Amino acid sequence: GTILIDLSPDDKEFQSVEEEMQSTVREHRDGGHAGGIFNRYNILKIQKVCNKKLWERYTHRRKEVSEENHNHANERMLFHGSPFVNAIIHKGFDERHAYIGGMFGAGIYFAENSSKSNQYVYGIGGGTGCPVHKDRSCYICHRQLLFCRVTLGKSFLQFSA
Amino acid sequence: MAHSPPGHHSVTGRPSVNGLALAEYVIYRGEQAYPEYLITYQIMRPE
Ligand SMILES: O=c1cc(-c2ccc(Br)cc2)oc2ccccc12
Ligand SMILES: [Zn+2]
Repeated sequence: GTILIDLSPDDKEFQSVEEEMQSTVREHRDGGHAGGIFNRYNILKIQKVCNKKLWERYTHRRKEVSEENHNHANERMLFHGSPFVNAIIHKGFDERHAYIGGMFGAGIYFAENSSKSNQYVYGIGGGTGCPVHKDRSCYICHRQLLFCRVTLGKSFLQFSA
Repeated sequence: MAHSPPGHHSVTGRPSVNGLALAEYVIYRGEQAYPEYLITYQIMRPE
């Protein structure tokens, strides 16, 4: 049931999503090893992901969380980068999309920094980089990230390096 | 997939060394996220 609707670059929704992407780039401690060396992106396309069943699944859980947390879903917009991006948009997030070895246990990980999610686009550690050139810092190949609506509810705070 | 710590719905990883880093978050049920925008891009070589 998924359809993708292109946003025009003139559209203010395009512009605000692009600004969140660009403005949350930072330098990483691997010096670019996983995700490449860059200070900004060339944005080629932004598309709205529409799937009624997946949206209703999300809003249903959101309501449950909110009723467990004094009517506060604690909803954020966050980035996700994944080799499985094409299955996520058609079938939704599930346990197949979890970072089993992540530092907070087996769950599905999201970032405020777009450049952190960019490190997982070709796999954990950036995998072997782009399929065409095997280059984790490929400047040619087109990458995709998700900008996702995420219900955190009552979040457990873990201080960490 | 693991479970949220008892009484919580997610985990927040607060950056605690690198003062430039923003937070990262984990959810333990797929239904707590909706993939709203698909962004196609290239990273750009610094000049
Ligand atoms: O965007 C993310 C994707 C993933 C991710 C995606 C797929 C797989 Br397999 C493993 C990790 O991990 C992250 C870890 C911290 C912050 C963000 C991310
Ligand atoms: Zn390439």
